This record gives sequence, structure tokens and C-alpha cells, in this order.
Amino acid sequence: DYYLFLLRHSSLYDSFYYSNYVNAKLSLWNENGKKRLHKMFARMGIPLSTAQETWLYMDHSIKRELGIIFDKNLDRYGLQDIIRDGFVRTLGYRGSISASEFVEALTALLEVGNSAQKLTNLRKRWVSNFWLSWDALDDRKVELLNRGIQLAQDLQRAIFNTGVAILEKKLIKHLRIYRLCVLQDGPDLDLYRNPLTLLRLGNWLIECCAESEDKQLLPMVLASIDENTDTYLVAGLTPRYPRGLDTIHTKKPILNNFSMAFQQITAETDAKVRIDNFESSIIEIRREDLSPFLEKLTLSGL
Amino acid sequence: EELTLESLSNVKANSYSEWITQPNVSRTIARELKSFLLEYTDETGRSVYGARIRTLGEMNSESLEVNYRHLAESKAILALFLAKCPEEMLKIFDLVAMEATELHYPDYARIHSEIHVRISDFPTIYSLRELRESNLSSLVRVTGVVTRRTGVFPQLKYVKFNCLKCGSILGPFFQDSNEEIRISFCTNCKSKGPFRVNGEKTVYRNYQRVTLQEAPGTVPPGRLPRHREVILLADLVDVSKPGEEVEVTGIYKNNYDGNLNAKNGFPVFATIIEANSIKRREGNTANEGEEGLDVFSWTEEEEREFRKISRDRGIIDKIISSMAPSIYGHRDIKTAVACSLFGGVPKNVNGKHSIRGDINVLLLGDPGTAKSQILKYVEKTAHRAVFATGQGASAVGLTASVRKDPITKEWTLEGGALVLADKGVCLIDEFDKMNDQDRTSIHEAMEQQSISISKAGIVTTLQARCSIIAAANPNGGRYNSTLPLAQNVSLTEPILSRFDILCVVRDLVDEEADERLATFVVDSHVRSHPENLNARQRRLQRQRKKEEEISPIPQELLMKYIHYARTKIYPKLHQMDMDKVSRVYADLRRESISTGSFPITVRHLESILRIAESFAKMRLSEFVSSYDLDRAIKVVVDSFVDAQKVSVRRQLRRSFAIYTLG
Amino acid sequence: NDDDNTEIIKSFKNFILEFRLDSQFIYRDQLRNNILVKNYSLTVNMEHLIGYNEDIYKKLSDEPSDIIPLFETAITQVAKRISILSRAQLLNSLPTFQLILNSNANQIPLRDLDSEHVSKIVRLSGIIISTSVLSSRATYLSIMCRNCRHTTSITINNFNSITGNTVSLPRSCLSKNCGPDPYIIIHESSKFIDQQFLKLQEIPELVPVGEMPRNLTMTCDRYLTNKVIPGTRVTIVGIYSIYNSKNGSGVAIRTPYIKILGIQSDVETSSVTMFTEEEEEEFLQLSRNPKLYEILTNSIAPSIFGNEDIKKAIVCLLMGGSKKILPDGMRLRGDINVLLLGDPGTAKSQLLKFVEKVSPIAVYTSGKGSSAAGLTASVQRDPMTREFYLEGGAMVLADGGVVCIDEFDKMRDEDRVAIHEAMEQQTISIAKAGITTVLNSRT
DNA sequence: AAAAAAAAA
Ligand SMILES: Nc1ncnc2c1ncn2[C@@H]1O[C@H](COP(=O)(O)OP(=O)(O)OP(=O)(O)O)[C@@H](O)[C@H]1O
Ligand SMILES: Nc1ncnc2c1ncn2[C@@H]1O[C@H](COP(=O)(O)OP(=O)(O)OP(=O)(O)O)[C@@H](O)[C@H]1O
Ligand SMILES: [Mg+2]
Ligand SMILES: [Zn+2]
Ligand SMILES: [Zn+2]
Repeated sequence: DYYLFLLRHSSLYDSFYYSNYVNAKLSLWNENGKKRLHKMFARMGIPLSTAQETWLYMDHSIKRELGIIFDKNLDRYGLQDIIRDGFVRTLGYRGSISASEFVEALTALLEVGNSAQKLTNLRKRWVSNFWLSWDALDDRKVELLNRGIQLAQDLQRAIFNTGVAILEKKLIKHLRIYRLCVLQDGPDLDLYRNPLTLLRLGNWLIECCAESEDKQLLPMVLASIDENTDTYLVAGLTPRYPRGLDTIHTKKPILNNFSMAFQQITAETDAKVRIDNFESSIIEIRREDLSPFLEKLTLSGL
Repeated sequence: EELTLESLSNVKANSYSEWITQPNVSRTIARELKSFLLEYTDETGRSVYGARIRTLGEMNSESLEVNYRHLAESKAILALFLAKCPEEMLKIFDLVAMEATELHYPDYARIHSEIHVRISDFPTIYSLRELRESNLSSLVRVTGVVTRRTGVFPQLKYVKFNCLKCGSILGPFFQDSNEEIRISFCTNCKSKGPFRVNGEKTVYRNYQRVTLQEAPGTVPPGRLPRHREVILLADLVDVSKPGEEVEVTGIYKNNYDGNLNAKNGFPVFATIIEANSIKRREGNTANEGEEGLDVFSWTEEEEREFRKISRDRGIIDKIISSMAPSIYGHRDIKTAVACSLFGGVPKNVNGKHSIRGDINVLLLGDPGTAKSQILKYVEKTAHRAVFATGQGASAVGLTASVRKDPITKEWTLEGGALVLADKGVCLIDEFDKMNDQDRTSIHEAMEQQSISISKAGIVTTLQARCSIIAAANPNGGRYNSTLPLAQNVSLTEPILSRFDILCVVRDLVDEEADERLATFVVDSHVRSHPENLNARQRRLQRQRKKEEEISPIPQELLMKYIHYARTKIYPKLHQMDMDKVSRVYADLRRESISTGSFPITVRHLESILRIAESFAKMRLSEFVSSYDLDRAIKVVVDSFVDAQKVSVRRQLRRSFAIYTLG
Repeated sequence: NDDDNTEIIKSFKNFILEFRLDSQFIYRDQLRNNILVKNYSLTVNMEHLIGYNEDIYKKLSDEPSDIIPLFETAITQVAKRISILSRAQLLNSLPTFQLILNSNANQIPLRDLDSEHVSKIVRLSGIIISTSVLSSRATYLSIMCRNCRHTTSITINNFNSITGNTVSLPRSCLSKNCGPDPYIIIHESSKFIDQQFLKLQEIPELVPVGEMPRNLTMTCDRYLTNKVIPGTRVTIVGIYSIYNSKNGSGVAIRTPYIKILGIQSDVETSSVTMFTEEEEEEFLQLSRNPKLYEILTNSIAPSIFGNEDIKKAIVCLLMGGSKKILPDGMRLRGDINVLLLGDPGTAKSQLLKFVEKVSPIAVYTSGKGSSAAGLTASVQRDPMTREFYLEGGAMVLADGGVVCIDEFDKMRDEDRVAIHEAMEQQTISIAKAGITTVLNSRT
């Protein structure tokens, strides 16, 4: 199997387009990335109109020869790390599924499904979504998995649409210690109230930043807005090494000091925060209180 | 075998056709052709055909364009062979092109098995009247007007037969799109008998034939046009459209016919033209800036230059100043025309709401103000341009019309003027003198962007994405500054409201403005005088020197820039001042009819937004900044202010100075 | 030759008899329910066929016209197996079963069809503009001779895969000294099915730049006929094949056409009640809502701001009145008319297109580009036989629905008087070229 | 032979 987004349920073109690793390696957010992708397809020999078809109806000959085509074409452009070995589950005549696709569907179904009062309502909706995802586990239900797959596709589209705008507007401010980015305004901001959706967006941004020529490993701070509450949901993210690296420079994973910094600043200043999430690196802060807090985080020992 | 180019100078056979196909010379031709399209360098020192091959691979198209003058300047003997005997040369050229394409893209044959090569522009040009017997079986270049198009049908390419008298399967045979395959003795058995096609193992092409007339601008006055038949093979289908003047490079051929001999009493032969390349020549008659089938297409380096020049400061000012470099003053008109021809983004909300994304411009003013010259320049500029005028256009002429086909004898639909203006501009002159019945038929065109016909049992709706630019003159021939706009023109509110930008040009008396204008006019007149390495490039650099003194950027580069900006970049509108624009709209709702006569509606709000989107498009940027909104609001408020009575213009000018503060 | 056909038929029979998910053999019960209601047809979902085995799908995609009759005879074999008792050994009035396919492949626009789609399965969408009158097709012909004078029977299928496909008459007799083809057709004791022709037009929003819409011809038979009415958006699954025209420019030309295998329609030909029980319950539940009026009023053009009484009038118009009849025969109108007469810029035209989209049957036309003869009834003549016949316009096309007319004032005075009777009595009368017909149009 | 659309008088 390959590091591809729903390969067996979407077209091969959409899979290559929305795959995060290929996005990072080929800079698909501008037009040169699309030109290089069309170069990829032309050199492999798959017709564009053929590659824009569903995997079920896509041609049997190239389905059989896909492995050899990849092995012979992907060496030039540095994508040879996409090939891996995965687990495939088949039960009856319903079809075949893979672990990566299953976990993507589960995560999407967790994300989307169905002051203090509205916070409680949001947490209750999250609990209900958890129950729905739990119920979807059994093999007797597949309308609760097709919906998850389509929701995963929609959420990945939305994340890509927001990330390209962030990258082109260059909102990533580079400080001396850590990078900072704040989503002040935009479309569909109401989706990012979910911590897992925010983490997905941050993971894509981290991959995009790591797949660059910069030689600085700095933590990234991401914030959002929910106008009904007038609060900033801030998440701290650790840097990541490129997936194509040896194990010698992997003595220990990068540690996360954001929770410690947050708790120290909260214990020394009277900020109107609410640190209650199980993930200690995700906090809720006030719009008026963010900026001084940030300054403190800048001036404190990390 | 002495496979040398100098050995091709002298012929040994009786003619070219039988000599080209000789095995010894064919391989020499192939190797020389390969060396040509693999080694030819451009003025910059790069293999242009390599970039052509890469672009062909990216677009997975079927045609590779080879410039004729490139082949003529180097290895001219091959050019002569191709010009005199095209059939025996194009096949070798196709084979070598396929090999060259496979060189860059191995296993490319899976996408397509064969490639068709195209000739850009032959040196000699003929008309339909100047056709003789000497120029047969050779390339011809004919301009004309497409009148009747047959359609799309498939044809056999590799024909095989199964003869059941002996169980003999004939090998694959060709077809020349105008002759039936006829075999006499049927292979080894050497006899004639029953046979069938057995078309389960065959390959198909598609063809389209069309009737070509003479251009009305080329025919001598008061005479009749000459008709010919044009045959289009694969990849040429539906490229040409009815009513669109075209220029076709093709091969002249003749064949036998029965009733032509029957009615004439002499062995006369019918003639048809097998097309090889098509170039559109509708509107834009200026055909000297650059060469190629399509002048609105760009290479990769031209795209890189576009991106490089799209990031400098004040590029909008340079673009505005580079439009009509021989017309003095009228900065507002230039800005309005640029914003109109760059256009906006059509909006679709949930598939159930539609918002128009094009800008209309109305020009009104005194005579001798170069409105017609600006309209002509716009026609020369846009990719699609249609020119109408005064009483010379009818209501059903601009709109699609209903006609009965004389052959099949039933009602059909004929494309109107506006349909040709789809994705383009429709230019109207003398807008005031056009009759009201011929004026009230474009409301859907300006607003709904759709044309609906319910005539003679035919119910269909036609799309029309056209931007209308109009010019007119006020009542009495001059503009009365001390009168409202309602008493200046005879138009009504429904037609006036649909124009996003309305400009008024006043001819006044000034001592130094007249002197400056006269100096500019005299300098222009003395500049365009016909009397002031290769001579062609010397003339081209003379043209560049002439043009650089009034144009900040070359015109053809601007042409491709316009095309690229209209093609790819789509602005996005997120961070705009809700309160500022809302209060500006509220203020324009104030005054207006409550104090004067100019009508203002919600359409002007969308007009401001479209102008802001256009200004974003100017910079090749995907997102609207604040400066674009400021410029759009400044333009709109200026256009609104300068159309009031001189009594209150100063008061409104000082009143509305708080929103366009800058 | 025959062994491969038997192997393929056996494979399809094994598929239909064996396909079960969980605890139900769906296709066998489908056959039972179809036979019990005299609907000798079966529907195959393509994904199930792909999942069961890939070789059969490959063979079907390679040569559809040859393969399909084998499947459609395996179906009738299985039906006779699982419906009729042998009784240790009759009517047997079961014809060849019709096969209907469904799929979820990528759509192909009409203008993108080229020489590479010959004899392939394709899926596309369009708009229906005209329906031909039904015709008869023979399936089992009784053939009689003249000189030797014996009896014979000919079995013919509807799939051709080629232009000819036709065995007209055998050469020589069946074994004295008869003619080349001394046969006739016994019309009695023969079996016939029904065929219909349709014209499809490209969807307006996918028309390329500066071009006109293109038409195409489709052919359907048996249960697929009489399903679609003019003016209905449809999705078609069929085969793109070519047929010669010896009667009819160029050399070796062949006019392409589409053979219909499956039709999907949004209206589903509902307009007697055919809705599902769950849908009926949902409709009753919605009608039980205490504030359905405000919910529907908000639903009319949500992107239009401010208008309320206009939206209420639109809802009342779309719902429609109640038709009545009287003992003496007088009719009473049952529709409501709304006229919008206001200043420019008040979004008058944006409501018309939304009302057209919502209504199941609606047409949108302008008062400028229209004519009195082009709306009610157009009298045409056939170029071949030279006979007068009546062709409907736009008002008759929207019978039983609504008609959207904008720019009502620009309409010619001569044209605007024809609608007077067409709305005051909902019946139009034509007296042209000796034709005296009273035509119905309710809208 | 008879109905229906278009431009000029
Ligand atoms: N700066 C200028 N402003 C106006 N006219 C100019 C200017 N420079 C040159 N001209 C000349 O003035 C003439 C204006 O053209 P033209 O007479 O068509 O104007 P117009 O008022 O638009 O005409 P009409 O409305 O009668 O068609 C042209 O011959 C043009 O060469
Ligand atoms: N109440 C409204 N809410 C939102 N948009 C509106 C409203 N009224 C007008 N508009 C906007 O006005 C624009 C033009 O509207 P439209 O063309 O439908 O008006 P109209 O009344 O039919 O005009 P006309 O009488 O000139 O044909 C559209 O873009 C539409 O969105
Ligand atoms: Mg309107
Ligand atoms: Zn023989
Ligand atoms: Zn006999």
C-alpha cells in the first residue's frame, strides 16, 4: 500500500492530489506543483481522463501494472518513500478495505456527525459523535462507514483549502524561538472548534514546513476563533523530522514543553484561561488576553 | 550510402513524388529532419521544439506546431519538398515527430498511437479566385468564411476484408477520405468473388466537412462569392464555427464526378481542400506583431516573465498607461476600459443563486473625443470581439435567430452576434440612434447572461457571457452641464441601471490643454510616417523602438498577459470592510433620486465588488487586498460625482471625501 | 464455439443462484416478486457483479452486444427453473427476460464522445426533447415456403453489434428445385415486441464556449419504453454503436446512435401515488408540523432578503387550487396567477428561475423572444410525405405545471391576445389547414 | 399548397 488518501475509494488523481506527503514534496499549493503532477502522469503513461475515474471502474491492465509503473517512474522525483506494506481486510463480496482508510473514516466520523451552556452542548455533541463512531465498528453496518468516508473526503478538501490560503498569505510569523500563526478571519472557521480537526490542520502545516530547505526546528503555535464565545483555542505542536530519514538521528522523539509553559504562566498570572482538555497542550484563552500571554510565553524560559 | 544533404539538390527520377519515396533518400530525409527538430535553437539559445514537446505531453494534445520559416531559413530544400509534395513528406514528418515525442516520454504510445504535425504559416497566400491548375497536389493557404458545417461522423482507417470464395483475409488497407477501396483480383487466388468487411478488427477516425465562401472584405464589390468544400480529419473537429472567418492551410486535390460531367458535357473534375491547419481571423485583423496559429498562447518562459513582472509596485498604473498609447488624456476612460476587459468572477451559491461577473461601460460625451478609436482598440485587444453600430443591427441579429434549412427543410437555430460575444466583449457604437425595439432585446444579455428562445415549437435557452461597451451622444450633440442626466439622454432607468461604470466626457476651452493636445497629435502624425543580419528583425527592432516611446510594455506581451490573467487567476474576497462599503452604499442611496435624478440600486454594490475583483486580477493575485477596494470605491464615487449639475458638484465632492481618503 | 456460450451462461446462472450477502439471496427473491406481478425483467447492480468475479465484468466490458443475450437467456432459464414444476416431464408463455443495468461510473459529456467509444458501455446525462411513436419488432417469425411449401421458424434477437445482423431468407430450400428465396412470412402465429425512439440534447450549462447544443438519437424497447416525457432531465446507461444508412455526403459514413440499457429520472414518472411507505409516513409527519407554513415560506429563495408576501403568494401558486366539475358540464378553473409589476433592481427575475427550478414541471421563457404561433401550437409539414401535423409549443409543454414569463410588457400586442382563452378556459382551439382539434393546457 | 419568421417600406 501507499501513503495515499483513500486510494481504493477515490480516483487515483484525487489520491495523488490530496496525499499530504506528495503535497509537501511537490508544492501543490501553487501552479508549478500541478504542472509537475501532470508531468508525473504523462511520464507514467496513464491517461488523465482514465486516471480521473473511480477505482472500481479503472482499467484492469493498469490496475495490475500499477506496482511496476510506480517502481519504474517514481525514482526520479524523490517519491520512492511512498511505498509500504499494509493490511487488507476482505469479508464476503462487499469488497476490500485497508487499515489506513478505516482509521481515516473513523477519525472523520468522530469529527463530524449527527458561554458555559454552549461549551457543554459542544462537549455533549462530541460524546454523541463518539458513541456513533463506536456503533459504526460492527460489520453489520456499512452505511455508517460510507458516510464516514465521504465526510473524510470533505474534511480533507476543507483542510487543503484553508492551508493553501494560509501558505500564500504567509501568515506564519517567524520569531526567534517558535513560529506563530493565528486564524483571525476566513470561511468555514466553525469547523476548527474540534481539537482533532485543528491537529489535522497543524499536522499538514508541520509536514509542509518540514519539507523545506530551512534548517531550523522550531515549535509551531496555532490559534483559532469562535465568535459566539469570543475565545481563542490555542494548540501547541512539536516539530517533526522528514519521514525519509535514518534511525541514527532518532535518539529520542521531540518533547513537548508547551503544557509546562502554559501551566507555569497560568500559575504566575491571573489569565482567564480554562485548561481542562485531556491533552495538556490544548488550552482555551481569551481574545483580549492572548497577546500579553503570548508575550509572556516569549519572555519565559521554554 | 552517401546520406548527405547536398545529394538532395539534384533529382534523378522524373518527378518529386516518385523520387521522395525512394528508400535511400527517405532515410536521409528522416535523419536530417530529426537533427533539425532536435537541434534547432531560438534567438535566446534554446531548443524551442523541446519546450513544444514538453507542453504537448502536459496537455496530451494531438498536434505539434512546426514554424514554417524555421524550416525555410535552415534546410530550405526540405521546405521546398514539403511545399510541392506534401503527402510524401508529412508521413515521414509524423514518424520522426512520434520518435522525438517518445524520446522525452517513453511508453507515451499508450495515450495515443500517432501524432499529427501542423504547419504554422506558409509564405505564399492565395484567395479563392486565384486558383489554377498548376497549384495542385501542393499546399495552399485560403482565407474564407464558414457557412454550413455538416457534423461529426466516424470513418474507417484500416480496412480489412474477408473473401469467402477462398477464405482469404486481406491485409490492412488505407482510405483517403474521398475514395472507395477497390481491389480487382483479390490476392493470390487471383479471382473476383463474394467478400465482406468483418469490421470487428478495425480502427476509426472522425471527419467533418464544411462549406467555405469568400470573405466579403476581399471579394470585389458587386460580385458573387466562390464556394469550396473543406474536409477536416481528426483533431480538427469543431475547431471552426459557423459565421467565423478563418484561414486554412491545406492540400488541393481533384477527383472524378458523374453528374458534373453529365450537366457540363466535358470531363470536368470536382475539387476539395483537405485542411491541415486552421487559424481564426475574426475581428483582430492586425496580423503582423507575431507569428503562429494562435497569438493568444504562451510558452513557459513567457509565463515566467508574466510572474516576474506581475509583482512590481504600481503595475496597475503601468497597465493603465500602456493602453492606447496614442490617445492623450482620458485617464478615467482607460481605467474603466481596463476594468471592463479584465472582468470579474461569476458566483454560484449552492447551485441555486447566480451572480454576474462582468462589467458594462457606457460612454457619453461631445463629438471629436476619440470614442470610436478607443472602441476599435478594444476590438483589436480582446480575444473575442464583435462590432455593431447604430441602425446597422437588428434585435434578432444580436440575439440568436430562427431559420429554415433549405436542404432538410425544418426549423433550426442560427447563432446571433451575442453568441459570438460569449467569453468576450460586444462593442456598440451610436447607441442613442439605435431603435428602441433593437435596444430592448439585450436586457437578459447584460443582466441574466442567458438567451431564451420560444419560437416555431423550439424552446431552448442559450448562454451568453458577454460584456457590452457602448458609446453615444447626448441630446443636441453636446452636454449641458447645468442639466440633470435625466434631461440629457432619452434612456430610462432599466437600461441605465445595468451599466456599472458611466463616463461623461466634456469638451471645454483651455489655452494650454489645447497646445499640449496639438503637440501630442503632431508628434503622433510624424511618428507614424511610412518613410521612417536579417532585414526582418531589423524592421522588428525598428517597430520596437517606435513603440517603446509611448508604450511602457510591448503590445503582444500585454495581449498574452490579458489572456493568461483571464484564464488562470481567480481572486478571492475574504477581508473586506463590511461597514465601510455598507455605509457608502447607504450614502449613495441617499442623495440620488431623493435630490437628483441618477438611479442607484443594489447592482452598483456588486459593481463595486466586481471592480475590486478586477483590480485584484490586475496583479495576478488570488486574494483581494485593501488597496484594490480603495481604488474601486474611488472610481465608483468619482463616476457618480462627475455626473451632477455644476451647482452641487463641489458640495458633493467635499462631502464624499471621507471614504476615499486614502 | 457453442461450448464457450454454455460456459458463460453457466457462469451467469451460478452468479445469480449463488449471490447472497448475510442471509438473503436477493436476486432470486427479486425474480420471484417480478414473476408474481408479470414483470419479466431483472436489475443487475454493477458493483455486485464486479465483486463476485472480475472475469465476467471484463468480458461484459469487452464485447457487450455479444455477451448480453447470453445473460438474458440465462435469466429466463433460471426463471423457468425456479417457477415451473417439471411434473416428471403446456403454456410456457415466458418470453426472453429483459436485462436492466445500473452503475456509478464517471459521466461522459455528449461532445466528448468520439471514435474510441464505439461498442462500449457509457453513462451520460441530457434533456429529453421529443419522443417518437411506438413501433413493432418481430422476435419469432413463422416462415412458409411456396414451391416445396414447408414450415420454418426464425428466432431473432434485438442486439446487433453490426449494421446488418439480419438473416433475411436462407439461400436454397431445406432438404425439389425451388427458387433462391421462395419464402413468405406468416403474420399470424408470430411474436412482436415494442420499440421507441428518443432525442437527447446537451445540458445547457456544459455547452462549450460560443457553440450550439448538439442532439443525439436513442432507441429503447420493451419495458424501457413510455417512461420519459419531453422536458425531463435523465441519466442514461447504454451502448454507443453505429448504423449505416444506405438511403442516405462523404464516403463510408456511419451515423452513430445510443441503445438504451437503463434510465434514471429525478421525477421517477410519479406524476397515481407510487411513493414508498416510509416516504408517505415522512410526508404525513411533515404535514403534522405546527409551523410548516413558516418553514416553507423561509425555504423559498433563501438568498433573497426582505420579500415576504411575494413568497407567500409563490407558495400558494405552486400548491394550486382545487379543480371542480358540474352536472351540466361547466368547468371551473383551478389555478392561481401572480403578476410582479415593480421597479427595477427589486430581484424580480431571480425569483422566476427559482420557481422554475422548484416546480416539477416548469418552463422559463421571455416575452421578447416569443411568438403567438410559437407558444400554443405550430403547424408543421413532413418534408418526406408532405402532410400537415401539429407540433406543440411552450405552453403545452408545461401543462400541469407553471410557466415563467419575464418582460411581459415587451411582448407584441398581436401575440398577447392568444393567451386569453388559453387561461380563461385552459383549452386552445386550432382551425388550420382543415385541422379542427381542441387541445388541453392547464397551467 | 399552406403556415411562420424577417427586413424594408
Ligand atoms: N487625445 C485625443 N483626443 C481626441 N481625439 C484625438 C486625440 N488624439 C488624436 N485624436 C484624433 O481625433 C479624432 C477623434 O476620432 P473620432 O472623430 O472618431 O471621435 P468621436 O468623437 O469618438 O467620433 P464619433 O462619435 O462621431 O464617432 C481621431 O481622428 C483621432 O486620431
Ligand atoms: N432583496 C434582494 N436581496 C438580495 N439581492 C437582491 C435583492 N434585490 C435585488 N438583488 C440583487 O439585484 C441583482 C439584480 O436583480 P434582478 O436582475 O433579479 O432584478 P429585477 O428586479 O428582476 O430587474 P429588472 O427589472 O431590471 O429586470 C441581483 O444580483 C440580486 O442579487
Ligand atoms: Mg429581469
Ligand atoms: Zn484465393
Ligand atoms: Zn423444399
